Amino acid sequence: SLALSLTADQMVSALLDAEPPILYSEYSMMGLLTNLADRELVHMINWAKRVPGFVDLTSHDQVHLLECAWLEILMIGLVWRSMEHPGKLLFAPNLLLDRNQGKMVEIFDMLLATSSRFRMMNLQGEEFVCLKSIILLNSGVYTFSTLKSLEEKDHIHRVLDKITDTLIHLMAKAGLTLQQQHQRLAQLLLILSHIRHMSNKGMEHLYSMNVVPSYDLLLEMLDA
Amino acid sequence: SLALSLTADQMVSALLDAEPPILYSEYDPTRPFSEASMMGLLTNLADRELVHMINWAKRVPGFVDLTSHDQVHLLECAWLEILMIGLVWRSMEHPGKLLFAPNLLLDRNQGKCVEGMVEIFDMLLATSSRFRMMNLQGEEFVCLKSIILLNSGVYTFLTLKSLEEKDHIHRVLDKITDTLIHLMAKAGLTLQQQHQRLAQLLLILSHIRHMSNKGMEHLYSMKNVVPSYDLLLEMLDAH
Ligand SMILES: COc1ccc2c(c1)CCCN2S(=O)(=O)[C@@H]1C[C@@H]2O[C@H]1C(c1ccc(O)cc1)=C2c1ccc(O)cc1
Repeated sequence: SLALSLTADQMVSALLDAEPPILYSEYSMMGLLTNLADRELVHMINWAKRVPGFVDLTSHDQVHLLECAWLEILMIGLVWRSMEHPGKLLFAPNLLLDRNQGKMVEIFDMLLATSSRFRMMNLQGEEFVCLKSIILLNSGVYTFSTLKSLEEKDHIHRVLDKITDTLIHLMAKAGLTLQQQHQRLAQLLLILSHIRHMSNKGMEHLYSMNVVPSYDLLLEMLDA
Repeated sequence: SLALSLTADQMVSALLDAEPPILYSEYDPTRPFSEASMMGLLTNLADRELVHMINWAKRVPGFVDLTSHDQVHLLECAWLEILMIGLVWRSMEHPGKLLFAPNLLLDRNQGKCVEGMVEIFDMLLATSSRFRMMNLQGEEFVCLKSIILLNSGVYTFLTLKSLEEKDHIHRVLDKITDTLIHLMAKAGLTLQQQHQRLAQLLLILSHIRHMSNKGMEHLYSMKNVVPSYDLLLEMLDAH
């Protein structure tokens, strides 16, 4: 597998060069966020096709992973943009909202606590792209009966190992001791639990409040 | 604060001794089940397990350093995930089956007489397949279940006292990471393997969190089953 022969720095370079652009709101917030997320989705697809190992998977498996990950990925992008703005969520450069204005207030607070935790930890951009790759490959991997699917799962897990190794390398380069490398790895992956939880809450708050991209839509966008 | 002084070997031992008992389900169930009666057995088992889960939590190194309010907050956020990982562990040796209790072993086809539950089944069965394929060790299971207790609710805290406890929580989590790695090293794993397995284990926790969210919808919708703040409170003060 082409993904599996990459070094850490080559993996990090691939992800960095695949990063989607920071988009702008075009001006009711729900409409502004819906429009913004819809335009963000088109870039997420094309970024995902550039995650090493992702296009080795079958188209069906690619859609399943994107189905499961799409909101976690939008959310981690949001908390990364809002990192250097304590107390505010940087939805877009022209749409920077705070708690009162933001609210739906429960979701808002959890996002602010995620951003603050990333500020606390001095999360680096090279680490962020790795984390967002892990979300793409991990979130749907436990919910795919055949020998093809067994291979696909095995492939995903070996690419996930390659990203783990990449993360460890980045920390070792920054001088962290081995004890500090394992600890910080754990800290990063434990926040991914919180993101899933925020994604699930956002989903159910969407229901109580169509806008979720369908399996067929994702497959159309992936295949075109 | 004795908690952060422990070595890895004494962390394992502390958690192993803290493991709660395996309870039996209600012995006289009419079968086949209906939706109602199955829920009745499961709710009843979960309500009895919850009592023992409190006693275990108070023996997790560092848990009782927290204020009582924050102990409850952590149990509120984690209680279903902990019931689930325990269920997943019990069922490792039973492919295609969930061992709720030694006398309540259920297949996938039984889960569907509860309306929405078969999907959760499907997900809990796959976690037990995963754990079996990684040959998840008991000592690793007790570390993971402790991480859930302290992690699931930490991101929703906090002011100085709050920042102190969140830092105390993360320093215990760091100490359970150190422990997991120590286990992997003595089992002989290369460092590369030690890190890859740690990651593998911690990413499964995100799935467990999904399943809990899934399940919790159901309990609230489609609520009195969920243990209240007062109920947890007070089980905690019964010291
Ligand atoms: C085959 O019928 C099912 C199966 C799953 C579900 C339902 C029916 C109803 C809809 C919700 N789900 S569920 O996912 O939320 C939850 C996880 C597990 O099953 C449920 C359950 C439980 C049931 C009643 C409660 O009062 C408390 C918890 C579970 C449990 C109980 C004890 C354990 O020691 C470990 C896990």
